[PDB]
Amino acid sequence: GKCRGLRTARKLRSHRRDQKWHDKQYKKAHLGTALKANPFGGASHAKGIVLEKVGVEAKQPNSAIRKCVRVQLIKNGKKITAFVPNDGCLNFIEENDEVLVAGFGRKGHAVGDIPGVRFKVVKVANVSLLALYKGKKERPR
Amino acid sequence: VRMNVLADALKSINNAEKRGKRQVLIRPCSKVIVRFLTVMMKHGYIGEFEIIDDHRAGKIVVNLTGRLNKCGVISPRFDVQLKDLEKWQNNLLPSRQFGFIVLTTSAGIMDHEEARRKHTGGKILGFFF
Amino acid sequence: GRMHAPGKGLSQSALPYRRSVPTWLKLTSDDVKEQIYKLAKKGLTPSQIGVILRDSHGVAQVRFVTGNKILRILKSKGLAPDLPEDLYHLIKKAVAVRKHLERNRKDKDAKFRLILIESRIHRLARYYKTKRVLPPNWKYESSTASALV
RNA sequence: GCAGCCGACUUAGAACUGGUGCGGACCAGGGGAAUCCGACUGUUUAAUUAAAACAAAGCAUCGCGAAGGC
RNA sequence: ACGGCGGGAGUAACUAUGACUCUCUUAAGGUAGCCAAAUGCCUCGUCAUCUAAUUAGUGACGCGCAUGAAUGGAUGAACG
RNA sequence: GCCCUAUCAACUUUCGAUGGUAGUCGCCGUGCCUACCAUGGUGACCACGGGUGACGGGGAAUCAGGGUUCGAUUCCGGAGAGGGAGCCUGAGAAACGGCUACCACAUCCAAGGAAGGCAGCAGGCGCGCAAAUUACCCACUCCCGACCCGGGGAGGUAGUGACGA
RNA sequence: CAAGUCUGGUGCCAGCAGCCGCGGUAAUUCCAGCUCCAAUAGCGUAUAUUAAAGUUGCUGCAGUUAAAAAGCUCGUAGUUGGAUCUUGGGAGCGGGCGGCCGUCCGUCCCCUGCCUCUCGGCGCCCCGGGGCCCGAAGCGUUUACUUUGAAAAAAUUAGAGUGUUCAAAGCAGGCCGCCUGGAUACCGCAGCUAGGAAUAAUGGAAUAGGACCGCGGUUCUAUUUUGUUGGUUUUCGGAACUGAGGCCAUGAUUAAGAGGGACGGCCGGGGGCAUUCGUAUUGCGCCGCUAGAGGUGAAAUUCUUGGACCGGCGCAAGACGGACCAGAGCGAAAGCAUUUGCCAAGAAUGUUUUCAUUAAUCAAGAACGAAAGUCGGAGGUUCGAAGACGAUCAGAUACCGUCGUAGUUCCGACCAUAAACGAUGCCGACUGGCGAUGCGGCGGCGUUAUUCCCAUGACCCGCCGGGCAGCUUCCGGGAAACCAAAGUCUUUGGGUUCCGGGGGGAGUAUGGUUGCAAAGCUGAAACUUAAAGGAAUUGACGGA
RNA sequence: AGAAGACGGUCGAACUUGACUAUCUAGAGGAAGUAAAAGUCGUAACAAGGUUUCCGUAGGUGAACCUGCGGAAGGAUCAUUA
RNA sequence: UGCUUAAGAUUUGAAACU
Ligand SMILES: [Mg+2]
Ligand SMILES: [Mg+2]
Ligand SMILES: [Mg+2]
Ligand SMILES: [Mg+2]
Ligand SMILES: [Mg+2]
Ligand SMILES: [Mg+2]
Ligand SMILES: [Mg+2]
Ligand SMILES: [Mg+2]
Ligand SMILES: [Mg+2]
Ligand SMILES: [Mg+2]
Ligand SMILES: [Mg+2]
Ligand SMILES: [Mg+2]
Ligand SMILES: [Mg+2]
Ligand SMILES: [Mg+2]
Ligand SMILES: [Mg+2]
Ligand SMILES: [Mg+2]
Ligand SMILES: [Mg+2]
Ligand SMILES: [Mg+2]
Ligand SMILES: [Mg+2]
Ligand SMILES: [Mg+2]
Ligand SMILES: [Mg+2]
Ligand SMILES: [Mg+2]
Ligand SMILES: [Mg+2]
Ligand SMILES: [Mg+2]
Ligand SMILES: [Mg+2]
Ligand SMILES: [Mg+2]
Ligand SMILES: [Mg+2]
Ligand SMILES: [Mg+2]
Ligand SMILES: [Mg+2]
Ligand SMILES: [Mg+2]
Ligand SMILES: [Mg+2]
Ligand SMILES: [Mg+2]
Ligand SMILES: [Mg+2]
Ligand SMILES: [Mg+2]
Ligand SMILES: [Mg+2]
Ligand SMILES: [Mg+2]
Ligand SMILES: [Mg+2]
Ligand SMILES: [Mg+2]
Ligand SMILES: [Mg+2]
Ligand SMILES: [Mg+2]
Ligand SMILES: [Mg+2]
Ligand SMILES: [Mg+2]
Ligand SMILES: [Mg+2]
Ligand SMILES: [Mg+2]
Ligand SMILES: [Mg+2]
Ligand SMILES: [Mg+2]
Ligand SMILES: [Mg+2]
Ligand SMILES: [Mg+2]
Repeated sequence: GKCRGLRTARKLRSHRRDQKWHDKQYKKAHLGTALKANPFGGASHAKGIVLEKVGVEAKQPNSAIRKCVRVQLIKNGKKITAFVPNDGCLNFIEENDEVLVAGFGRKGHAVGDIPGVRFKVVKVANVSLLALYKGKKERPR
Repeated sequence: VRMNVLADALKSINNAEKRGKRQVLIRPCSKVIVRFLTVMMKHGYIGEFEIIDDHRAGKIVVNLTGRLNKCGVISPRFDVQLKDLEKWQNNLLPSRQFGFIVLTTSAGIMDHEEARRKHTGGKILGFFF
Repeated sequence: GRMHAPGKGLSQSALPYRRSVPTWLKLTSDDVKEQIYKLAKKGLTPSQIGVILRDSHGVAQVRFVTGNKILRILKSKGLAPDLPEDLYHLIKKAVAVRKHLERNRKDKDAKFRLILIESRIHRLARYYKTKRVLPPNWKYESSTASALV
């Protein structure tokens, strides 16, 4: 503080009440248009419909082509690059299905080596992907 | 300019210790300051001082012993009830053994150990140890 | 700390501890009162009075010999002007400046000192409108202060 | 600061009454949203063309010191 | 001051209009800016809107048979 | 005695705004409303206007001391039964498991006409990342009535149940 | 961050990984075996969120160089404001410093007003008189602050009691008809009560309509009694109005190393208007002799026998004021140097003058603000954006060289931005020295001129104020360079203004607004990234 | 006692015609911006970076950038003699 | 006593007490 009087309360509180707005985690979470422009809209999962299978290069020291799925959502109608986590599990995804997308884990931020991919895939066609990968379950034919 | 004379005296009595002086002069004579020094004298932190009288804000010459670590002053002045004086001496003093928060009341200026005797609280002026 | 200047000067009088009177001053408390009724009736400011009185009469402070000070003495008879003298000389100054600006448009400095004299006027005149030596409808109007010479 | 005399026209505010009719005849501007050309006023093909044409203010070039320039 | 402002085919690291040029012969070789306009043959050019339905209108694209800078180019209240 | 915003700094007032007088209505006090006069009232100590993924309070989670965030949800108190206005009986309701009309949604018809309102318990449609049995009973706690004696999907007991402890 | 350099496959491919990081033919990190770990009927992965975060900072942050103090003063709200008014006396006990006082310390108790010579007098001492000591009835002209007292829905939480076989719960139950239990505490901000009077605000008498204390006048009203009862008059009082008086110790705190104001001699490139001088630069004129002169590293465009360049005499014009000029002065900052004159202003010092808190910092709203740039007018020496040209170069639309418009200068209207930098807000003090330099002042040996010397000038040695500075240092701090402040800071608080919260997107969009235009003041997000940046150390490197 | 019924006043939902808060569509493509192991033409910056750099302002140029007029040292000078 | 002197592909480093 810099002023230290006995009745200087509307100066202190109308100074902190302005300078809180220059925080980053207060401004993104609290009032503002981030909850407006969230593709999920302030929730932790979202269903979607696949429209295409594409791959993405990796950044520096690394040299590979990671695998991603262009998804259009139900509740808004926007478009998302997802991510296929495990090995070879692109060959179980056929066109025009439903996938259950979960956020990645750095709170909407680019991760690792992959340039600009926020969201990942958990379930495919109401069949859990760890079982479809392992073998406990089987795709409904 | 000078909004508090007691607050420019406890700093003028703070800067003579870290140098290592023996005697010092203060310019205004408050009746508050005089009741303050005669609070520190009863605990023997300093010697016996004296006041110099012109027909103005008189002066004071203080003799200093070597038991005075730091004399302070609180700004602004507050109100301290009996359930706050614990939370001031919790975090404004080194230990619970010594150190003396001093505060005026409607009964006079006294320390907190006495304010527990008289069951009284009032406005705070400072602290010394 | 000055008002409108960055100076920090220290130069003034210093009265000693000894208030009391000298011995060679045989003048009475009311003979000095006639010396003052003489001088102010002729016309002189209260400060120049206390200069003449310690240059041709040998008195240090008039408060120490009489009971009250100079203006308060004059005040109980009726010889004091209504506006005080320091306001009078800050109007005579703001007039001789507004005249110099009127004959000189390109004088930015006298343009700058005029605003500050105007502030020490509109700052005094509300000390006097609370000490109540003036009616609350006394106003330093700019272009008519020269009538109140 | 009051009395008495003469005297011109207007403006405002209420009340009543008529079959919703009242600027009762005459007199008396239809309007909005956009493009092209020209700045406007003004002028002309008297007797088929009055305009988007010429003019115009502004702007810019050229010759010439008198036996000379046009 | 009248007047003039074309050409040689591709250069990359997947379409590929095309980077950067290639390339230079007879005086330099269409910059800023505007458009199917009162100037654009192919022509009712293509796209969106105006309509139940629009060879006309309005907005955009430019490869302009043959747009363009005092032979004036782009501009914008009032007025007709 | 309250949340965000000055990219809202001037507002209200013959369309009652702020007051005086006499009345009308109404359970009573008042611009609540008429009739006549006066021109005033709030505001940088943040009025006015706008937002709110705002129902408020008792309280819950983490915490040295200070505090931040959450309180739709079993208790108290108010609001509302698709949206808005109107009124009867009655001590008490502008009531909706009571009536009269409009708008929107909607049923049976012999085509002349008739009737309706789950944000009551169950259960489906829908929207969704997202949430259970169209079961049994007045015995418990209590409420209603003309009343020891008849009723109550209020309520209780079971079924689903990896919220969690 | 607890735990395999075990074995077999792929070979920057497929893939793991929250972060650093692994994979290109022997991978402890990949797909699998074996083995190993942490939690265990539960465990991971998303999202919202609190602590950690003194990375939102009232307790408790930063602002010289890293993100950071408006270009500068003025200024209404606001916030904060110097010193000063009442000291005391006895009653008792515990106790030890000392030759029964005590010098006594500790601690409790007692010594506020009458409005009650009208409440109205409960007792109680005093000698029908009022009367003492003293329960209460009903004011005692204030807030702010502090303590007490009532009042505050349950549940919840914290908490005693109990052995549901323990436990989370629950309020029951324990003995041979009996005995109980079902507690307490806590409960801000305001309002009511009741005491407290340090601090912090605010009051009276100075045109004296002054505050009591009585004598005189004029208008008034209520009752009991002059028997019962009707005009009138008083007493007694309870309201105004009003004449001369007496009286108080009869009334104005001090004059800040806070501030305003007057006077006094001085100072300075401080500011405005007028006056004057100076070489030079270009140009022009007439003379004097002759083939080159400019100009670069080297040359050429350029000038020249109609006489250039140099030399002398003259003459016009418009700018600029060197050398004297320094870590010197002034000004709020930008800024200010020829002589002379006029108009008013201002610092510092001197002051035994004056008024007596008039002050400090400052939201909105205002004045000034170098250069360049704009619209007008005069004036156009020299330089000179744009431009043309000659070389250089692979190419130069650039540096180099000749010419050159707009401008550079003056008066008048605008615009308000700079590394406007000391890259360090303003007021306040405080805490070490050492030499200097500049104005005003205080003394002093002595030289120097005036000569006829006190006094004025020039040196020399000291003191004091404040003004730009400087060396030196273990005050002290700091990440360090470095600072008498960037110090008095975990031993954290003197007052008070503006502003920053990772980097970029971006001082952009939009919305307002001032401006003739150029542009300026307010001023976000979407997305995107794990580093960008400051100070010192070593090495290699330099056409240093 | 009173069934229908009407005069006008009141309360007034609802209907055709003007302004504000928040949300959306083709969206030109004109224009941007960022981000992607290896492209083209160049050399502005860091050493005196080979013309010392950097801010403010105007004008120009394929691109970085150039050139003027008053600043700053975050520079390669804490200094240059009577 | 100073003339010119443009350029150079993407990846690849880590330490314990007895
Ligand atoms: Mg603080
Ligand atoms: Mg990374
Ligand atoms: Mg001030
Ligand atoms: Mg058009
Ligand atoms: Mg015409
Ligand atoms: Mg004709
Ligand atoms: Mg005709
Ligand atoms: Mg073109
Ligand atoms: Mg059109
Ligand atoms: Mg053409
Ligand atoms: Mg032209
Ligand atoms: Mg409620
Ligand atoms: Mg805390
Ligand atoms: Mg918090
Ligand atoms: Mg209720
Ligand atoms: Mg009704
Ligand atoms: Mg109702
Ligand atoms: Mg029903
Ligand atoms: Mg319905
Ligand atoms: Mg409901
Ligand atoms: Mg029943
Ligand atoms: Mg029920
Ligand atoms: Mg179960
Ligand atoms: Mg781990
Ligand atoms: Mg958090
Ligand atoms: Mg920080
Ligand atoms: Mg910085
Ligand atoms: Mg600055
Ligand atoms: Mg600035
Ligand atoms: Mg309650
Ligand atoms: Mg006070
Ligand atoms: Mg000179
Ligand atoms: Mg401002
Ligand atoms: Mg000009
Ligand atoms: Mg030039
Ligand atoms: Mg060039
Ligand atoms: Mg100029
Ligand atoms: Mg100008
Ligand atoms: Mg400032
Ligand atoms: Mg940021
Ligand atoms: Mg960095
Ligand atoms: Mg390559
Ligand atoms: Mg460079
Ligand atoms: Mg250089
Ligand atoms: Mg350079
Ligand atoms: Mg250039
Ligand atoms: Mg140049
Ligand atoms: Mg530098």
